[PDB]
Amino acid sequence: DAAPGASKLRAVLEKLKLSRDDISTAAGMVKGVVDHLLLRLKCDSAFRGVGLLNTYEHVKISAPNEFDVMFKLEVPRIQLEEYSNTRAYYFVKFKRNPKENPLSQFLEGEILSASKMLSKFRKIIKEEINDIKDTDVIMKRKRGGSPAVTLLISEKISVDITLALESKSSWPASTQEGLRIQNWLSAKVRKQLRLKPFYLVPKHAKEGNGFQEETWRLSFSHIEKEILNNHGKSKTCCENKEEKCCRKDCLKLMKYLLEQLKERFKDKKHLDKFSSYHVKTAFFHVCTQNPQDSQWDRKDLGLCFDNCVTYFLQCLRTEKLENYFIPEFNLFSSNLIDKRSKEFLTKQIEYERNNEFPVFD
Amino acid sequence: PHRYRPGTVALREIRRYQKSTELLIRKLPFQRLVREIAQDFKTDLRFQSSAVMALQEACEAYLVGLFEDTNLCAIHAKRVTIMPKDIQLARRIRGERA
Amino acid sequence: TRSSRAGLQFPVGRVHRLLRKGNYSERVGAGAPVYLAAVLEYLTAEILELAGNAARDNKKTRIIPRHLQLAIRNDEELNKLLGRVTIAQGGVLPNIQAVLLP
Amino acid sequence: RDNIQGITKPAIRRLARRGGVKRISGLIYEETRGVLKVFLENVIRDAVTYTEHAKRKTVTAMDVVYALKRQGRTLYGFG
Amino acid sequence: DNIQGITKPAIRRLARRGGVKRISGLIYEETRGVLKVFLENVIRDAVTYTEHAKRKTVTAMDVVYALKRQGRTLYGFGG
Amino acid sequence: SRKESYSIYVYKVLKQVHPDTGISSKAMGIMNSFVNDIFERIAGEASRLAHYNKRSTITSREIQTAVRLLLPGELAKHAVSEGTKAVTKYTS
Repeated sequence: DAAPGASKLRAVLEKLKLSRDDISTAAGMVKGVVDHLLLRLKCDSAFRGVGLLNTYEHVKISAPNEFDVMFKLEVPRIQLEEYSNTRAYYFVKFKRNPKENPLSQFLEGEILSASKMLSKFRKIIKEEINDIKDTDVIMKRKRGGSPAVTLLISEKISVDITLALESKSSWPASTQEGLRIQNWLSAKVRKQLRLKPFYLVPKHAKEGNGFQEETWRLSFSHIEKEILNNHGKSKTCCENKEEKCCRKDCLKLMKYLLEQLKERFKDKKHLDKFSSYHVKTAFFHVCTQNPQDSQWDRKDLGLCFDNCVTYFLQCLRTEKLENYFIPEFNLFSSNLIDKRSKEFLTKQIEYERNNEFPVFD
Repeated sequence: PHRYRPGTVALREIRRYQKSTELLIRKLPFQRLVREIAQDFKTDLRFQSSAVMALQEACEAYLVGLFEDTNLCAIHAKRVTIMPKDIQLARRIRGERA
Repeated sequence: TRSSRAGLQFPVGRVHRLLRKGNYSERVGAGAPVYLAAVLEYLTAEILELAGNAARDNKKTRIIPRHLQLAIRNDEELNKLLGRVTIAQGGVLPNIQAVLLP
Repeated sequence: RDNIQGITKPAIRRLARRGGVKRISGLIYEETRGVLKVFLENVIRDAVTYTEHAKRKTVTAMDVVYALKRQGRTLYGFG
Repeated sequence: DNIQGITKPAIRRLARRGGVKRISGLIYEETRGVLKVFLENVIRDAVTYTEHAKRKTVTAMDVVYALKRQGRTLYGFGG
Repeated sequence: SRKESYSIYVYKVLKQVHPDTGISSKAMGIMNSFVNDIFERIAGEASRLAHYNKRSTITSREIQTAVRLLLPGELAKHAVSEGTKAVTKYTS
């Protein structure tokens, strides 16, 4: 066997810089649209606590012209009801609130209605983006059983806005044994990231017959961004010129490779299954498998990229990708992802692996 | 001379002492006062030190609540400066002077 | 135990002993210390919940009486409950009047 | 005598700044000193009553706590 | 309604018993609000006493115990 | 001798709510005196209430009405709901 060439992987990184050269106009367009929309949310009295969580989140690094802009909303303390032992889908019940914040006034019964929230959220967006002058922002289809709220800013700038609840409470009990950055960063950094707030995004339970259920799954984007800014066991990783690692490098390599496979083999009905969040969680488990900055060195660029490919293929074959935050939650379940889809992705990544990756040029 | 305006250092002291929680009254003169009044009542009473600490907690929290009500009285009278008539008003409403 | 039998955390047996010792009445019903330990458990849970949330808001992982003071005095209904009560080592709320500001 | 004078002017000023007070009159200090003396006279009267009831010679924290209990000014942290 | 049944000159008679020489025109609505809050509290606790006795007739003594636990003790009706 | 405190029970409720959060000894004294205060208030008002109906047996209904009288509104409603749930679980 042989590792992929580190010069070739740095050439792919240079091609990734060439992919992300187009920030400076799309960032201005989305900043103008976010500015106008945030200065029209303040006109509404029933949503006076909404906000922009500050995470520019390139989930799609192979094409940075599409944005997924997340909004935060400061909520009261929430009693959480787990749905159907699914270990990730929870019900939002505002436990007790004497101030009577208007989200509770919008609520139905005791469970916060996610469909009602996303419906009136779409209603306010459709109503307010019409008012935008000299910036053609139109309401794209909400289909696909996802957060959606697709907004196109006038030339291929597809912004998928998803408002997210942010509870500053304590973490749920299923998130206890997770965040295994103890031997990777420290137990103290683990406990300090545990002190940071968690997030709530909707998805109805898509298990066969479950339709428009009011479930709420946890998001972990900000902790993952903060550990991407501090990723070495040594705290000056990719900061001084003796500790240039390949964690950011191999992670961008894996995510670009997955998104180029999803762009090429994009025939309908198979793509919806895979995301680079899965690759990022598998990469965090590779960081658990490879904890040392000596085991992420620049001479180990091809070796760590190979280890990431083989561990993602391990998660595809053994059908087990635990969340790095929830140990009791496999992201590669057989009902969210089809088994022929798992075989196809395993076959394509093995196909690209065993022929020295001819996609890299 | 880098002299502030007469309200700015007052505002940072308000931020500091609402941020702080420690005892503002010095412990030993408070202990002398407590021992003085108790010696006036019953001679040669030894004191638990935690009892003196509890007395100081009660006195400081009582005076802080009194100063909140005094500040509300002084702001209420279209003023900004407290006066002892504000304190007499606040205790008369609480029912200590009447 | 009766705490395990009621699924509660507070010791129902100790509450039953204290109701017998405290001379509140001669006879003490069986569901009374169960109900009382439940009410104590709910109050302690909500107050420690607010205190730990304030401690996370001040990034402290150890609960000190400052956070208890802030938690009780920031809930207006708990403030209505404990308006007379002084917490020791508590301080007060951060509360600046709007006429003072420039 | 003069131990009541131990309550200093900047201590009362620190209490006022914790109380949110912007400006302080010059006569505030003796008024506050007298009010604190009255409050202490009440609490120490109750505490001496509890102590002489206990047939003891040492004032303890629990006696002060029950004194503040019957005052209504309920304190935690010492029982 | 009955909050208007608390009339302007009845509030003025109550203030003249209290000794108020001059009354603004906005005092009355605020007095209606304060009176409504106070009766909400007292009738809340009194009806709670009445429900405890498994009865539907609010006695005087239940109102006395409600006012007692609020701290506004009234003599001369039961206890 | 022995002391009668609620310290380990407060700690168990803490691990139920905030599982990896510390609490000082002074804050534990606060909560011990608080639990003694709330127990004293509720047991006293149940004693007064049973005396009002001349009943020599404090029941769970007595404690329920004592919570409804003493504790303010929505928190009392939640607490009565929790206590009723726990008593019904104890009966089974």
